[PDB]
Amino acid sequence: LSNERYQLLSQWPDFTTMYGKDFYYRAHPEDLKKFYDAADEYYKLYETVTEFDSLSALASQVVPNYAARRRSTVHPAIGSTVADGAFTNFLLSKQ
Amino acid sequence: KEELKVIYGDNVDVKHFQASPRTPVQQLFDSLKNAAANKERAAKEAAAAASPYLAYAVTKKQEVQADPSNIPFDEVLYPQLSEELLELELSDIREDEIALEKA
Amino acid sequence: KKQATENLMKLLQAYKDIGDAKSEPLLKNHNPRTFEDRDYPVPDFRTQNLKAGDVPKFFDTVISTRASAAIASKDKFWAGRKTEAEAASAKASAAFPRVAVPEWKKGKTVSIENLNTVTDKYAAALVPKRKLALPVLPEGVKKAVEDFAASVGQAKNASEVSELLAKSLAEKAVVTEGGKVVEGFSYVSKAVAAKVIATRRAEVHERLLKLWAKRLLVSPELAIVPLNEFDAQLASKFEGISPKYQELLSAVAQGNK
Repeated sequence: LSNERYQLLSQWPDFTTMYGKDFYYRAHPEDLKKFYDAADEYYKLYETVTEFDSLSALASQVVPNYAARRRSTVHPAIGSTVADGAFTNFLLSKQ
Repeated sequence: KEELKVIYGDNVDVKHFQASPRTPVQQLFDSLKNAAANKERAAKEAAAAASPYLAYAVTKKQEVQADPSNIPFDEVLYPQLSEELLELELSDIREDEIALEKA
Repeated sequence: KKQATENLMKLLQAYKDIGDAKSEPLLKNHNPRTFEDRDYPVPDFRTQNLKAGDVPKFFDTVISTRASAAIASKDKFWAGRKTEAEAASAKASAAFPRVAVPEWKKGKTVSIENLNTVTDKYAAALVPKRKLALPVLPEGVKKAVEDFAASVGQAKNASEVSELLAKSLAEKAVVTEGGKVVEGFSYVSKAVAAKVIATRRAEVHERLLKLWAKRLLVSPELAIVPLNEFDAQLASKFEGISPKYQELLSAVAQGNK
């Protein structure tokens, strides 16, 4: 999934091709401040999407709730469809 | 002073380089005054880099930052901007001279 | 966020387009001196009924109101320019190069032969789009001219002829745009511009010294009211001038006896 987000941080336009002072002084000051904030924002997004040493401790947050759902008192593989089909068998049998 | 202490040490006497800034040939001649220590320090950094990616990044950034032609001169890049930067002080000097000619 | 940054780049390209349609100076529209009305009616302080210390505050409100009007006219110009460029950024191209990131596939890896290509694309944007071809002296020419001086026998001024070659190559340094040399390019340096500023400041300062020299050769009593304390003495009538320096300027003017 981080590859899927990286692939759309890969199609970001090069703002570094508009840093020169001929683009500085032609532009409205608030638009240039917004442009430099947008460049700082891209550096934030790219610095955090390439923190791949965080994915292990992110995966350790999905493990305990899933692993507690598989400590079921009925069966590890039980679900709603099989339990509803077995209630269909149980209820439509002779009590 | 921050961009001048890289060359001339920390106690740099900023008034000489504010009264008369460095001509391009003096910027070149004090880049080359410190080129050997830059080369040896960059080789020592690319040896002790954490990975060969960082080692190649160190040597590439240094071999771009060691060629003295790559010093960005704002007068060569933007000549008609540096002319307006000159007229930005010559205009208020002219305003002072206009007041003194009125007096 | 990608669409907003692309709209900002289209807006900056439209700013540069409709600023170079008018071919205007770069700093002119950011300088609020150019948006200042120098044909202002300039309110005369003798009608405004001021007491002794009330005239510099009048001068400050006149100066601050004219500066506020100049800044507000600058802001009105930039709002008009923003409207003119936001209305023409929608009709544009938006064909920009993308940020050089290393090409990483879905389940595969990334190789160092591509990460190095990405840093080459980074450091190729560190070199400026127009640069002084400042020649560093190659070693093969330096040793050649040092030994050519050594065969003449002047090998103890080989250092001076080497720095003379490097200085003569550096003083006639030509510029290159993309490696191709620019034909007919003249640039005014920063040391040249600062020398021009220093001579202009020195001649205007000697004009000021000449002004006060004439004024203190005719009436030398003027050196007893300090320059910061002068505007605090005025009023709108002449009799409203503060009597702090009236008696002293009267009695000093009569000479040393």
